[PDB]
Parts: sequence; structure tokens; C-alpha cells
Amino acid sequence: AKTRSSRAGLQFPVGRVHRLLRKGNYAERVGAGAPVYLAAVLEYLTAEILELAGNAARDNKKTRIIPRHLQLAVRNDEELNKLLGRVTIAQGGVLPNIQSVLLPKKT
Amino acid sequence: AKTRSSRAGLQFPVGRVHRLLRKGNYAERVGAGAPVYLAAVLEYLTAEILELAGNAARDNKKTRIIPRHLQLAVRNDEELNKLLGRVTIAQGGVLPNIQSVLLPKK
Amino acid sequence: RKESYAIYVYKVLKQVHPDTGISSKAMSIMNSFVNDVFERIAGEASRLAHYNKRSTITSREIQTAVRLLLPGELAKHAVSEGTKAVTKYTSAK
Amino acid sequence: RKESYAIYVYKVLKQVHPDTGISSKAMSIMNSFVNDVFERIAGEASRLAHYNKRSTITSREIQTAVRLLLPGELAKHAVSEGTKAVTKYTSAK
Amino acid sequence: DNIQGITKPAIRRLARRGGVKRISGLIYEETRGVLKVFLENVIRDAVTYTEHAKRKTVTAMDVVYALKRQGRTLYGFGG
Amino acid sequence: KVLRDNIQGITKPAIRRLARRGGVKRISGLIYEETRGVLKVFLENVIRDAVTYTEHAKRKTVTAMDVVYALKRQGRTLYGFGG
Amino acid sequence: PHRYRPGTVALREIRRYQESTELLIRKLPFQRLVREIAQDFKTDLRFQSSAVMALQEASEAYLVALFEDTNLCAIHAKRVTIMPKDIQLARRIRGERA
Amino acid sequence: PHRYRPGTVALREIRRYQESTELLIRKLPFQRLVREIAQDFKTDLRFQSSAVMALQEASEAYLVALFEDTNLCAIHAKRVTIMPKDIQLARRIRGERA
DNA sequence: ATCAATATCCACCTGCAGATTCTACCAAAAGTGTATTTGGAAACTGCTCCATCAAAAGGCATGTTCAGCGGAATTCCGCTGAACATGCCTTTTGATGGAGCAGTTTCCAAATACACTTTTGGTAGAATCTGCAGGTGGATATTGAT
DNA sequence: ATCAATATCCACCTGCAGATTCTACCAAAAGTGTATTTGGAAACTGCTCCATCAAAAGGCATGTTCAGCGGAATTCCGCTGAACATGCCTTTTGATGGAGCAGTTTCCAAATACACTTTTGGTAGAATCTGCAGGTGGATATTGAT
Repeated sequence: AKTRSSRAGLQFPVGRVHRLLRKGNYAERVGAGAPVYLAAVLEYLTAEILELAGNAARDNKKTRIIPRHLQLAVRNDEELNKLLGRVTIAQGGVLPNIQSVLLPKKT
Repeated sequence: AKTRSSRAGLQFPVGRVHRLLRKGNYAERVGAGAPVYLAAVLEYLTAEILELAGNAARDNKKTRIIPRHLQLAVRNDEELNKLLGRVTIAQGGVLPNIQSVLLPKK
Repeated sequence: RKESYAIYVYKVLKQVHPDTGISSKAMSIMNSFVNDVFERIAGEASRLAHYNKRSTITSREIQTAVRLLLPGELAKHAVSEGTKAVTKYTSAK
Repeated sequence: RKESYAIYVYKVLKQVHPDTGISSKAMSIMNSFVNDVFERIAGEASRLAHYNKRSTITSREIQTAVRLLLPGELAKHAVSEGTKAVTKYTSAK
Repeated sequence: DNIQGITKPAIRRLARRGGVKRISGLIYEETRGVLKVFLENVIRDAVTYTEHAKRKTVTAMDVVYALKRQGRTLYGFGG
Repeated sequence: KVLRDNIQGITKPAIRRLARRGGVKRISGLIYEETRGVLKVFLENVIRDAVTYTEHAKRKTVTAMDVVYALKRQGRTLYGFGG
Repeated sequence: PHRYRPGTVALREIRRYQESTELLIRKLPFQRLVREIAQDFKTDLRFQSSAVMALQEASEAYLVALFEDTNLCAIHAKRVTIMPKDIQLARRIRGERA
Repeated sequence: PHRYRPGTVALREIRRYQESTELLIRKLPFQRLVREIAQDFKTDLRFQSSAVMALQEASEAYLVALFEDTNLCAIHAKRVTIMPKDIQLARRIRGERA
């Protein structure tokens, strides 16, 4: 008895995604491909961000990803930043960035 | 057979609103108290804009409301303007307004 | 058929300003408006169910949802119109 | 009992960075991320279906829904993993 | 080229409606680029709805729906 | 067993600190009261909707999720006090 | 030898156009752009006449409001002339930029 | 006199605070502000400790992002001192009262 | 203050594109009545977690002093937009094939609804594991005074 | 530009709160397997209405001339801020009574699910009506030169 996720090459629970799709009432019926496709996309997007997070955590000599890292990853990546342009990551701070005209000295 | 709309005392289709609610996939069950209320709420709001748009036109010596009149009525009421803050009414123009610091020196 | 609120917009239009009319493009705006407010209120009433794990979108929800969506006074009067219409319905056959 | 995609995110975390962990605070955020992205797509897909008088959201809705919601290249590599998990599923029966 | 179709005097009329009194010269090209980005974004989603419904004809509704999924809702074209 | 006059607890020092995270270098003296004013309005809108979801569930305890759903309604999705 | 001072005509135009609702960009030119841009997303498309129009109404409606903010931006820097940096500023803060 | 010139302690703080995440508003006082404002909406309320934390995280995030747009707005008037009218322009343009 | 060129208003006029009115057809509603089903209110209550009092202490706010320097006020003028009248190249308007957008029919792959069987992801809880906060010190800048 | 006062960087070090690791129960999931229902792709087609063309219409592209806007240089007043002394009130480690959220079981008022009937809001072709959009005329307010 193989899980549907394994049938599709995924890690994310197609079984779950599918169930949620129904209790959410997005429609009368739900394809059998929908759950797979979705789960696949979810899994991909969480792998993209984790990749960047992991990296951000490496640059700060840490082994365990914390809020701040998920933020550094998102805000430093053009697209992700757009996809989450109205999202607010708790305990994430902001990108270091001081306007040019505020720096001392000249030249 | 004397109705759902007439029963609740409305001009808006209580039956149609109830059929739109079911078929929009907003929930598994739709109490009977929902379309009525909602219907009543939609009527009221529509009366509200027409009232103001009706006046707007009078103020311009016209008996027929057009986009121009719904806009001057919506952007001149604090509340509706907020409710339709991100809405664009086609052919509505803009309210007359010139930044003071742009008027003549006098 | 292509349903729309045209015809109920005109019955109201007449109770407010009997002698007043309305062009085509303007009736089109008022149809778009009744749909906007419909979908908006509907949706929030939908969520209001889901958050509270309820399969029923009753009058109660519509209320709370009109309270979340409409601006102060506007909601005060919309909440009443609504309670009036529901009361007049229950108390009838 | 409250479900979370926590174990799944973790599995994937180990795939990209075998020797990296993630605090429970971060995991929570990831959880809000999977969930937030889920609703967003399903939603857009809900709407896509009604716009076309359709009763079942299939992988085709989900996709377009994903091309409308995500940005450039992200859409593209999402659409591929999409297509690819389906095509594979589809031959497993 | 078509972007130059949106002519200075048109742009001048737009701003006016916005209550602009005096207009720099570069404004004209800056306005063009912005109008393009606007359009591309809108038409992209519009055309996507089109290709979903399987047609070759952008419809009023596809535009409306596009203009909606942004907080640019439009009244007066069905929906 | 007391009262209420809270927006002075929003100290000058704290408002500085937030201005810094924003990349601000020099602060006017009237910023402090303007900020306080802005914050209040903001809190009022969220808490207003927050408490609405509370009442509506017939509870007497504003939950994390209430604030979250409220924060979503206002286009400020907050990540993580529970999805 | 009659000449109006700079701004006296502008100010009358503002009055003129905030009073009318007619479209300000010429339809043809505009329709070519809509078609030109779309050709890049999908080849050989057709537009419903009411589709291109919803598109114009929205585009100018959009642009107008932006000049409004751009103008407030110039006034803010103590100017009466709007400049590129004004637009850019109103867009950055709107979120359309960064 | 070993005294840092004005503008040197500022940049030091900017860098400092942008490097960290911890909340900038004294917790307790923020909590009373929440109970004060909420109470005047509906009395007899109780807040989950986590509810209040969210309102903070969210308020601080807002304000922080509000300053950036403000700061951008002063720099636009050719300044480095943010003033009320700056906060005010950003709020307007943003659609918070435009 | 006195014209002189224009722009704006207003009162009246009337052709017509757009709105109102009457008739007739009918699929799709929407109302009605019967039968079956069930969501979630109510009553009881386990147990989590919120309100709250207590006490100690140092982080941090408050308030004053004093000088650095930013920002508004002012004068100056280089040069960029704006007003205007000249000339026609492009848009606008109305007539016409045909590409599709839809309206209808057919029918099968694919989505319910239903009965079981089995694998799994929560979690309550006792116990071991380990990344990194935060205290410490010293090498390396970064500033500011001279 | 060399000096002195300080803040920043940064690798080492260790108590510990937060985390990675179980053994065990499991209700809720997810998967397996007919039986029944049907949503929507697919092929064919009529009626739109969208693309294209040519003639009639009127907005735009262009070069001169100069008002005046707005950046630069100069100045100084007063605000904002760095430094410092003092001590409050926020922060922290705990503990306790109990409000009130939340799990469980009961049970009916209301919602679903057909089936049969009545009405009705939408569409289509034809006829008739009208609100007001432009056009004209003459008065007069607005703006610019002297």
C-alpha cells in the first residue's frame, strides 16, 4: 500500500493537501491531480526558501535556522520578496541598509 | 405564493441571493437567515449610493444619473469612499481640486 | 441568460428619487457594485465560518462580516436594515 | 490535535542542507508559509473555476493559479515540478 | 514606435486632471515607462485568463478579473 | 484594579530605536507625538477587528489567531504565531 | 501683442479636465500599445472592443492618481514642477518599486 | 574633550538595530496600551500572552517600515531630519488617508 | 485706474443617440410540500493558561547641560519649460467579410459515495543531547583632537 | 599625519534552555476495492462582433521668445543630540486560585434532498419617446499691458 506522495515523487503529504482542498470549499469537486500538483508546488517553494535560509545561516556561522535567517533569505531574493511583499516575518528584523546621502565624509 | 423578498419586505431578490450564496462555494450549509439579511444589506447600500447620486445630478440640473454622478457622490462621502477606496468607476473623472500652493499669487 | 441587478437597482432608484433616471453605463456601475459588496461580504462570512469550524454561513455570520467590512455609521445602519428584514421574515408565514 | 507541515519541512530541510537544523520559531514561520501559499493558490483556483463555470479544480486550474500568483522564474520552476509530480503520479497505477 | 503613440499632449492632459501645474521635460518618458509596466502586468494576467478559458480573444471580463486580482478593481464592464 | 492612559509608555527612547531600524539619522522633536498618534490608530484598527472575531466566537479571551486573522484582513499577514 | 503668463493657461486646463470625464489618450495609439505588449505573451490575439476600453479607463484612472501623488511629492520638496524623482518616490512608497 | 560629533552615534545605532531582531518597545508598557485601547472597545477582555506578542511584532514591524518611507520622504526634501509632514506624506501616498 | 483681447456664463434651441414602452415566447427560477438527515447549541466539566501579588535589582528612562551644525531665510541668475500660431500626418468615423465566441448534443473517463483494512503522524512524558547565548579579554579598527 | 580615546570585531569557553531522540497508545487518516453518477472535452454550427479598408475629421509636431522657477552660495539662530548623574519601574523567577477555553455526549430545530407547480426575469423585434449634448448669441467676468 504505497502512499500517494511516494507515487508522485514527493515528500509533502498529497493525502493531506487533497483532504484540505475539500474541507476548504474551493469548489464542488477536486481533481485527483490537483492535490498532487499543489503539494508538489508547496514542496518546491519550501525547498527554495529553506535553501536560501540555510545559506543565510551559514554566513552567520550558525547551524540552526532562526526567524532572522528566513527573512534575510526572502528579502534578499527578488522574487520571494515579491511573493511575500505583504508578509511580516515575526522576529525578523530588516535588511541592513542605510541611505547613501546619510554617510559622513566626501568622495 | 407570496414571497421571500416580499415577506422580508425587500426589493432585492432574497431567492436569488440565496441561490448565489450556495453556488459560490462559501460554505457547506446556508441558513435561511443569511440571504435575507445580506439581501437587505445590499439594498440599503444601493439605496444609499443612489440617494447621493440622485442629488449629485439634481445639483447639475440633470434628471438622469451617469458615472460622473456616482463618482462625485462616492468620493464626497467619507464612508463610501473608504468602502470603495480601491475601486475605479469607469467614466467617473476626478473631484475638482487644486493644491492651494498652486493658485495665483494674488 | 445573463442575470444582473439592473432591475432591482431601478425599483430602489424609484423609492429614493421617483422622478430621477439612470443611463446604461451607470446601471452597469451599480451592478458591478452589488456584486463587489456581495462577493466581499460573502467571502468574509465564509472565513468567519471556517475559522470557527462551522459548516453553516448563517445570518449571524453575515452580521459579523458586515461589521468587519463596512465603515462605522454605514455598518450601524446596514446592521439594522438587516436585522429588520430578518425579523420581518421570521415573523410571517 | 493540531496538524502542521513541520515534519515535511524538516524532511526537505535535510535534503538541501543535511547538516542544518531549524528552531521551533522558524518552523512555525515555515508553517505559516506553506499554509499561506496553500490558501492563496487554492483560492485563485477557486475563482478561476467559477469564472469558467467549472465544478472541479483540477491540476490545470492549480497551474494557471500558480502562474498568476508567483513571480517570473519561480512560476516556471514551480510549474515544472507541478507537471512532473503529476505525470509521474499518472503513470503509477 | 507605439509607446511614443502615447504623446506628450496626452500625458500633459493626464497630469492636468491630476492637478499638475508645471511639468518637467523628462516626465514624458518616465510616464511612458510606467504606463508600460502597468499595462504589461495587467495584460499578462488578462491574457492568462484567456489561455485558461481556451480562447484567442481577450474579453472584457478577463481584463476585469485581472484588474481585480491586484486591488485595482474596475466598475462598468460586467462583473 | 485600576485605570487607563497608556500611550506615553511609548517612550521617546523606544521611538528612537524604531526610527533607527528604519534607517533614520536625525529626528525632529515633534516626531514623538506624531508617532504615538499613528501607532494608536493602528492598534485601534487591528484590536477592533481582533476583538470582533473574539466576540463572534462568543469568547472572552482574545487569542493569537484572532489577532492574526485581523492582521490578515488589513493586508498585513503576520507570519507565525500560528498558521 | 497678447500673451498669457505661464501657469494661467495650465491652471485653466486643470479646471477644464477635472470637470470632464472623457478619455485623454487617443484610442488608436493606445490600442496599438495594448496589442503590441500582448503579442509578447501570446501570439495572434484578438481583443473585445470593451476589453481595450476597460484597459484604457483603468490605465488613465491609474496614471491620474499617480500624478496626484507625484504633485504632492513635488510640493513637498517645495516645487511646482513635477520631476522624474517625484514619480519614482511616489511609486517606491506605494510599493510598486522596492 | 573626546566627544563624538553628532551623526556618528546615529549611524552607530542604525547599524546596531538593523543587525538585530529583538523588540524595541518596552513589553509591559506596550501590553497596557493594548489593554487600554481594547478595553475601551469591549470591557472584560482577556489576552493570551501570545496574542499580545503578535500585536507588538506587528505594530513594530509597521512603524519600522513607516519610518523608512518617512526617511525617504525627508531625504526627498533634501534633509536628514524626519519631520511630521514626512510621516504625513507617506501615510497619504500610502492610502492611509490619501 | 484705463482699455483691449479673451475666456467664461447663461438662457434658449432642437436633433438623436440612448432610454422608455408594449407584445409574446419559455427555460430557469423560485415557491411549496413531504421525508430524512444532521449540524452545532446545551448541559457537564476536565484542565490549561491567564490574572495577579510578591520581591529583588540593574537595565534603561528621565532630565539637564552645552555646543555642533542642519535648515530655513534671502539674494542672485542661468536656462528650462510654456505660450502661441503654422501646417498636415494621424486618428476618427462608418461600411463589410469571416474568425471565433458560444449554443447544443453526445458519451466516456473520471469524480462521488460507501464499506473496510491498514499505515501514520500526533502527543503525553520520562530522559539524554547540543547549539549558542552571553560573560571575558584582547587584536583591530574607526573617530576626533591637534 | 601621528596620537589617544573608544567602539567593533572575534575566536575561545561553558552553563542551559531549547531541541533531537524514543517507547507506546491511536483516533483520525489514508489507502484498497466495487458500484453509481456525471462534469466537461469534443465535434459541428449559427450568429457575433472583431479585424480591415477608405474617406472625412481635427488634434499634434515644431520653432521662436522670455517669464520665472529652483538650484547655488551665504548666513546664523536655535534645535537636536552626545555625555552624564540619578533612580524608577520594567524585567525576571515563582507560585496560586480559578476564569473560561475546550473535550464529550445528548437531541431537536433547521438544513438538505427530491418531486411537482406556478411566476418571472431575460431575450428579441418593433414602435415611440426624450434628456441633454453641442451650437448660437450676447453679456460680463478675468487677465494682461500701460
